[PDB]
Amino acid sequence: STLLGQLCGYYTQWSGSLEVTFMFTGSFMATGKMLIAYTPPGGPLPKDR
Amino acid sequence: NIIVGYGEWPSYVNRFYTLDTKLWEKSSKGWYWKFPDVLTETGVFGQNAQFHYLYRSGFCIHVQCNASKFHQGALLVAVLPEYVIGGADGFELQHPYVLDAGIPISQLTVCPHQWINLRTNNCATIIVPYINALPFDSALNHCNFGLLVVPISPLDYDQGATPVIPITITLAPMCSEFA
Amino acid sequence: NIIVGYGEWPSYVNRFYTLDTKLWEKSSKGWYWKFPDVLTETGVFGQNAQFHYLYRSGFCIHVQCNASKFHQGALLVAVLPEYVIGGADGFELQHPYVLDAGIPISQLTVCPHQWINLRTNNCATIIVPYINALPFDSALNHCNFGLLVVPISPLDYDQGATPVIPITITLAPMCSEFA
Amino acid sequence: NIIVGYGEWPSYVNRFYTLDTKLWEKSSKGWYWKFPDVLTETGVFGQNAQFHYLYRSGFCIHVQCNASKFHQGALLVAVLPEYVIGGADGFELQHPYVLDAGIPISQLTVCPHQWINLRTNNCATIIVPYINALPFDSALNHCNFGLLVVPISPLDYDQGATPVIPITITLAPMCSEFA
Amino acid sequence: SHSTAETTLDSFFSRAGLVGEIDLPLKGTTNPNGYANWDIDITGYAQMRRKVELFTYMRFDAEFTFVACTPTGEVVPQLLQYMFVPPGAPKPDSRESLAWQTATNPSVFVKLSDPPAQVSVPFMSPASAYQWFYDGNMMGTFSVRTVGTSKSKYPLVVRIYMRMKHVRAWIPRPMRNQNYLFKANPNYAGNSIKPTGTSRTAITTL
Amino acid sequence: SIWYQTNYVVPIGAPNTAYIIALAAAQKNFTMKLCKDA
Repeated sequence: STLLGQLCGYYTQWSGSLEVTFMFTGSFMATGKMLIAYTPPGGPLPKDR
Repeated sequence: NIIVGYGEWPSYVNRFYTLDTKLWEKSSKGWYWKFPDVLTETGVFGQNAQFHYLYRSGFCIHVQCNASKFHQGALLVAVLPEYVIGGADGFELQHPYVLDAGIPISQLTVCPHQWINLRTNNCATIIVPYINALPFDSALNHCNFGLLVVPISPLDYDQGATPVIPITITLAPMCSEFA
Repeated sequence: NIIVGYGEWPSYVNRFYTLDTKLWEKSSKGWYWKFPDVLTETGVFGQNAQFHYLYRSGFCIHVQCNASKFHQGALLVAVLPEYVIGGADGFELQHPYVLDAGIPISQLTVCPHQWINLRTNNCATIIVPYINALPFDSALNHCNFGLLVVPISPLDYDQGATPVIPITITLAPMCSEFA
Repeated sequence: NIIVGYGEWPSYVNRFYTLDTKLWEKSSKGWYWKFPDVLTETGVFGQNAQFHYLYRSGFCIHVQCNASKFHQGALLVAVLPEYVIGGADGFELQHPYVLDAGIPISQLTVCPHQWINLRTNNCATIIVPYINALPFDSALNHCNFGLLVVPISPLDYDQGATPVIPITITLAPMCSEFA
Repeated sequence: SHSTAETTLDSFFSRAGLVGEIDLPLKGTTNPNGYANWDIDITGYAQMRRKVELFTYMRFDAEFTFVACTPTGEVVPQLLQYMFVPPGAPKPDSRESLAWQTATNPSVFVKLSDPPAQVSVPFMSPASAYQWFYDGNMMGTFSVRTVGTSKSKYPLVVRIYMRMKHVRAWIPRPMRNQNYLFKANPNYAGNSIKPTGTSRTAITTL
Repeated sequence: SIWYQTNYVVPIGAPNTAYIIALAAAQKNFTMKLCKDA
């Protein structure tokens, strides 16, 4: 769905760094915490938090 | 904050025109307006645009919405030159996913855009210069661009709160020329 | 604010370890943790502590809790060296009045402590140096101190609001040594 | 003496690893080892190599054998990058004449090599840099080179002397990198 | 306005108090052989435990005085020994034990018709301080006997007084709330927990 | 991967569910090579 994926569908090789942004659209009076994790290539999905 | 389209200021009737208010609902799909057609029967700008053979102008657009701290949602406001669809009250979107033109909405951020998150801010300002392949054009036969206000995150509230949220659009011509 | 225990900074694996979240209820009595036993099976610090004969370290502790403006209560966070009782998930207090050791809770402010009043703040930070009668010790046979989080004022809310309030503990070793 | 492979020193866990001892017999044919596979389940180097995605290192290799003055024979020690065959205990050669790959042994001196003549010396040292077509690689999917110890002249002795001669291999990583 | 020298740590712990009482009866079964072993502890004085447990670590020296007499209170012609056994050495187990004649155990021969004896003991811990709490304090032993091969002709009582000097303390703690149950144990009776102080009928009445 | 650290705390009168929007891009060291027709 991104333009980066559509544009790199017109080539064969690519390499570099990326960035992801998460935006919360709840109400002003809501609170909480989340954990966002990144696992390098070759590793498995973590089993728990 | 204020974003300037494509990094360019307008260059070579100049007052604020406040349009009618839209009502944002739980089932709203989105709205769009076309320029200069939005201002062609309102005031001196509209009188000037229907009696001159050539026209050229930029614009400054403000989008506002007032809601309480117990409401939630998010809107995307964007400007798309030559928005071909496949007055002063606007039109609604039938299939917002394809933007009514066969193109994805997820890539609409490639245009001059702003985000309105009800928990963070309630305003968006975009400054648009004159874009064309010609120095001058006709104000009654060609629409230069379109303005889109689409809810990406649905409006939610608890029962007993106000079920409709107003959206107000006020705009001012910049460096307008007639001939 | 930040309080430094006994006015001394730690001196002569160093990352943030966030523990599992506790749920504060209307009938909660309090919890406690023991150091270094809280970090002996988690990561590189835990691997280092079970394979070396001598150990020495300080700590930095953050306690957090997020609640709304319609909740109320107050917690006392304190650090007591050599907390003899008469893992990474902690233990609950049976008789919080005597601190499970025959000593009053009202005098627990004689230790490095902080207050968490839900109407004022939602964080507490304590920096603990290394305390012992020996330069080095064993990380698997001796607990240097304990951390206490006890509600002095009960949690209250109106029906329809969230009935459990989360408490999060994140800690980082400081000037740790192994031999 | 010490020979440096291809005239290049290694450039941009670093201790001595002594392997199990081989027994040289009258009917021995030769042995070989593969790197880094020889050190992938031994110690901190082996732990580092199975948990990182990229690897890069050089090596320093010592080969030793102690025998008396009444024994005789000669061994050739050589290093061959990308030794495709047609753990820490090694493998034996089936057809040493073709080096188990269809290539003559008589031309193996085209590689970094040393001679061990039992009447002259009993040691050989080779320093190997990192050789690849890539700056980094995988320590668990690619073997960079192989080490060969082949007797060119058979072991001989008189009855009553020790019938087996020990060969000892001790090696140390140089300028190892992990990522 | 008073003086601040009354609240120093060398004034809080500053006096000689009774910590021991050794009975050497002429007949019975208390100490049938004319000797006894007393392990050096400071909680023989009933008020010392709550006072010293106000801190976690302490460091001090001690001074010991021995007062001996007959149960009536009489003074008689007797000789005693008062041997000190350091931490790590065997203790006597009989009147003929060889431990009484070991030169590395200091002794104080004295008469009953004499002023009370007095000795000083230094800081003997292997660490930098004593600790009353350990999450995871041997000072020695005093052995008391009557000099001689045969039994004594009198019944005797020996009382031991200790005074602490050169006192240092670290890391204060809350004071004890509940009744003690064991020695070297913070255990308390969980079925009968009492408030710190006294109560009243209502919060609006004095 | 995204995990729940705490629970979702909310007062009385506010909705119990919310949404998250994710946006992705590339940095200044990204490059491509050998054009192909898709």
